[PDB]
Amino acid sequence: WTFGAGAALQIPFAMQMAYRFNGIGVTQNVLYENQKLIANQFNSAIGK
Amino acid sequence: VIGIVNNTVYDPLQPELDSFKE
Ligand SMILES: *[C@@H]1O[C@H](CO[C@@H]2O[C@@H](C)[C@@H](O)[C@@H](O)[C@@H]2O)[C@@H](O[C@@H]2O[C@H](CO)[C@@H](O[C@@H]3O[C@H](CO[C@H]4O[C@H](CO)[C@@H](O)[C@H](O)[C@@H]4O)[C@@H](O)[C@H](O[C@H]4O[C@H](CO)[C@@H](O)[C@H](O)[C@@H]4O)[C@@H]3O)[C@H](O)[C@H]2NC(C)=O)[C@H](O)[C@H]1NC(C)=O
Ligand SMILES: *[C@@H]1O[C@H](CO)[C@@H](O[C@@H]2O[C@H](CO)[C@@H](O[C@@H]3O[C@H](CO[C@H]4O[C@H](CO)[C@@H](O)[C@H](O)[C@@H]4O)[C@@H](O)[C@H](O[C@H]4O[C@H](CO)[C@@H](O)[C@H](O)[C@@H]4O)[C@@H]3O)[C@H](O)[C@H]2NC(C)=O)[C@H](O)[C@H]1NC(C)=O
Ligand SMILES: *[C@@H]1O[C@H](CO)[C@@H](O[C@@H]2O[C@H](CO)[C@@H](O[C@@H]3O[C@H](CO)[C@@H](O)[C@H](O)[C@@H]3O)[C@H](O)[C@H]2NC(C)=O)[C@H](O)[C@H]1NC(C)=O
Repeated sequence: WTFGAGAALQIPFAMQMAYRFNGIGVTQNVLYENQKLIANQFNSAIGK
Repeated sequence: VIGIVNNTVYDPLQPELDSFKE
């Protein structure tokens, strides 16, 4: 979202997701513990 | 974790414990 609010900033994509889970009241540790699993669901979802 | 990196997390309680030990 930084590019929207000001100067575009570099950020690993996994880092973005961590914030987003934190945005919905989910501890970011969950993501990293399931990064691979989450990706496949996302990858499968876009195909469906 | 993927991409985790090595480092040491300092403990604020340790110095007090060490001084208390002394
Ligand atoms: C980040 O932290 C990790 C934990 O260790 C710390 O960091 C390292 C760099 C040292 O400074 C260490 O003193 C720190 O505590 C570290 O992972 C590995 O940490 C251990 C010691 O802590 C070192 O040996 C590794 O041991 C683990 C588990 O030991 C069992 O399994 C091995 C598997 O072979 C057996 O050899 C042991 O006898 C135990 O039964 C191993 O999983 C790990 O595998 C590597 O070595 C084996 C054997 O040579 C290879 O077959 C593998 O392919 C790996 O190369 C180690 O044996 C070691 O310093 C460190 N592993 C490596 C590869 O450096 C990690 O390295 C640190 N840096 C990161 C994650 O980037
Ligand atoms: C939270 O919710 C998600 C829902 O997606 C769960 O993840 C899915 O779990 C199901 C059931 O395991 C998966 O369906 C299986 O997919 C396998 C291929 O990918 C891996 O799937 C599981 C992870 O769930 C791994 O354990 C497995 O080893 C694979 O590496 C298929 O191979 C599976 O087939 C099964 O049956 C056949 C025939 O009996 C056997 O030959 C196989 O060996 C296997 O036993 C099955 O189709 C689904 O793929 C998962 N989603 C994704 C994207 O992979 C989470 O598990 C769930 N977590 C918790 C704690 O509830
Ligand atoms: C972030 O991007 C960099 C881009 O280089 C990634 O570094 C490279 O990752 C690949 C795949 O892991 C490495 O290939 C393999 O590396 C091992 C260990 O050195 C080696 O034994 C294999 O023969 C093979 O070359 C590659 O070396 C590595 N390149 C570097 C460090 O210069 C990095 O993995 C990415 N990290 C994440 C979290 O995405």
